[PDB]
Amino acid sequence: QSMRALFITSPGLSHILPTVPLAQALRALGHEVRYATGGDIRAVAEAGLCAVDVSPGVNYAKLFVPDDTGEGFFAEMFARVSAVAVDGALRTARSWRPDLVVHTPTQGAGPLTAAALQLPCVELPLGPADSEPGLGALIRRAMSKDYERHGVTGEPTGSVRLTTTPPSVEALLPEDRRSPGAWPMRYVPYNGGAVLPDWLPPAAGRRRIAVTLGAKLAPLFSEVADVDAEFVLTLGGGDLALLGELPANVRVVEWIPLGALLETCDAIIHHGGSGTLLTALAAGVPQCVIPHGSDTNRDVLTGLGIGFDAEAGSLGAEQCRRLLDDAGLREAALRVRQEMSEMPPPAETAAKLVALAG
Amino acid sequence: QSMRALFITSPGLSHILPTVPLAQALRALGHEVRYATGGDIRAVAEAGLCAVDVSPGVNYAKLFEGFFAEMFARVSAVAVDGALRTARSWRPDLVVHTPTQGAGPLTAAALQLPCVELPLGPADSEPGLGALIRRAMSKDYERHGVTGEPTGSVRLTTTPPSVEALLPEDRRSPGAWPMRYVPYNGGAVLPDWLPPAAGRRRIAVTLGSIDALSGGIAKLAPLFSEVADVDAEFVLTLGGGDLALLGELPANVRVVEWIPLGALLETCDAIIHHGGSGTLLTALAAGVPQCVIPHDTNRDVLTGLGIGFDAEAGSLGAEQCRRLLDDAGLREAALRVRQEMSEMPPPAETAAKLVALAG
Ligand SMILES: O=c1ccn([C@H]2C[C@H](O)[C@@H](COP(=O)(O)OP(=O)(O)O)O2)c(=O)[nH]1
Repeated sequence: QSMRALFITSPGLSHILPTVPLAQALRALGHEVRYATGGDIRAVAEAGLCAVDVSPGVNYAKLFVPDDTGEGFFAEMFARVSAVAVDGALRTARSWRPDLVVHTPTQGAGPLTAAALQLPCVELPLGPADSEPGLGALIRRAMSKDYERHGVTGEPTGSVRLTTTPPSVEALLPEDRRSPGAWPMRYVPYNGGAVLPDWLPPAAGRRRIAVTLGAKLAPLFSEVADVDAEFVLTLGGGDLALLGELPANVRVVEWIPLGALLETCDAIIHHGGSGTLLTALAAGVPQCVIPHGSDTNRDVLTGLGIGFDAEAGSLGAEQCRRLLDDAGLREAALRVRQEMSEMPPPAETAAKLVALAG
Repeated sequence: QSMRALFITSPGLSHILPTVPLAQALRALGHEVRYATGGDIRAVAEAGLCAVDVSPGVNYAKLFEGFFAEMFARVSAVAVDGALRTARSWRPDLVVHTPTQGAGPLTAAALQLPCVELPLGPADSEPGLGALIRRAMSKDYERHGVTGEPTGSVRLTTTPPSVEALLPEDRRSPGAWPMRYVPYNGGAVLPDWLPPAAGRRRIAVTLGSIDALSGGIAKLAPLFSEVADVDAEFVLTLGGGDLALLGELPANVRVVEWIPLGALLETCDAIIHHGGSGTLLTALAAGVPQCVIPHDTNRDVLTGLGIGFDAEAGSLGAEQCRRLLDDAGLREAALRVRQEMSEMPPPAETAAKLVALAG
């Protein structure tokens, strides 16, 4: 009576991580889970899960950009990237016999595999960034050769879309970038496990601001000496760092699960990554994004009034105090948090999927 | 709205692993989980969970009824300070502990929290053990001014009723909440050879984690001298043991350093093992006939339930292997216990109950 869920993800760490809670939910229900990916596959292993390398010793760097150095171009790209997974995905699917395929939006091997075995596919995006529906359709198109090679002429049984995006945030998305009929699922931050450091528990009545860029950068810390709060700057992983003199309130740390960190923080400064955004939203903590160029994530902050933009140069004490003191930001943040907590948790969503898969 | 579960485990890998599914279940339900332990703490990290090292400095080797109690109390003692520290700051609503880890009920009593006891199997239950260990840690309880009792004390069991029925009365555990045994042996990138070959049967051979060490492997030498004649693939998980200690082995014997057992057993038709609890339960869950090598109760379970047998390290050959593969009686009984286990509530269900308990 145990159902089987095959997780076919993009090779990127950031596409894998937000699938983990659901994978763990299914195990917790007594079902079985297996991943079929490449690249950042260790992450699966390191999440107490099992995975098959669909593309052993393949250089993904080259696939995303091969030459010397709109929609149609990126599709073409994702198709190339997905293409190298198709064979393995099918292999493991055929032997392991899943009842259900779970995929990430850009990972074309997923729906392919689903269609081949006449299984339902469950689409799990990393957030509201990759919520473009025509995306999967276009990628399917571009992988025509692969579909044909394996003699996949059918469509998947049923196709469910999940979203971990709360309604208020959803409401502030462009019309074609939103996703009605999608099953809501609570965003449970997963950033990896860890042995937590001693300094983590916060000091008495001492505020804390998390900073995470994910190389020289002294102009921010310069200004931040004036602000009455602890600053925890996180490095990002296998990252080495040379410390000159930093203000006494600035603490530099290698890598720490964000969720764990943000539980102790009163605000966050970051690059604007989806995982970080949602984790911060979940934490109910005002946000400042340091952008670059001229994306959605940033526009959400403004829209919801949970935060703001700040140019890398334009990053001083003024912004930091706004984060800490502007009651408006805090309130709005806690409001989205509450809203997120009202979304069904992965356990609940898992149970629904089981029922879906017969 | 989100509940907080503090997991205070024994330092031993084998005590940590069987707590993980429940820990993951709680996260799956949207709650929060944190471990407070020492020693084999990496395992918690490597399970996508977070942990605080309660005893950073400590050498556990040198730390290891009344006698064993005394021992566990000494071991647990070095965790008390950290456990309390992390508990006090993190503010759990619920303490989850393993039976031998006295820092657990201590912490629970200190904060006036309910404690939830999670054994590694039936060979770890031993009701009344905690009472002795509590006694022995009197000094610690007093030091931290813990005079109370825990709010409520739940016992979980992952042991199926049939197996339970075949246990001595005082080694039974009534009132314990059943929870399905979900094998957890660690994550992995699974090797290419794992999917089984065309109509080729497979037998798993294994000695556990802390048993194939110090020349444990050697005991498999006569077994391997005869398996060549048997119509089956043999997968041996050395897992620390010495390969040379067997030297030349037949072509139908495949060796690996480590593979998650559950993943393996899914592809196997039977198993040969040391008789370890985790291995036993994993095998049971797999619904696969079992052969144990004695080096206690468990070994009597196999016989009782008719899911397997004892083969003395010596008389261990093609004979036993074919019994495992062909004796319809073993297969059927194994699948029967598997079914029975699958009817036990899964950790998701148990986790939800615990939340409500910690209201
Ligand atoms: O290749 C391996 C080797 C070991 N294990 C794990 C599975 C099992 O859960 C544990 C052994 O269980 P145990 O008998 O309780 O461990 P011990 O007797 O070492 O305490 O080791 C694996 O999953 N794969």
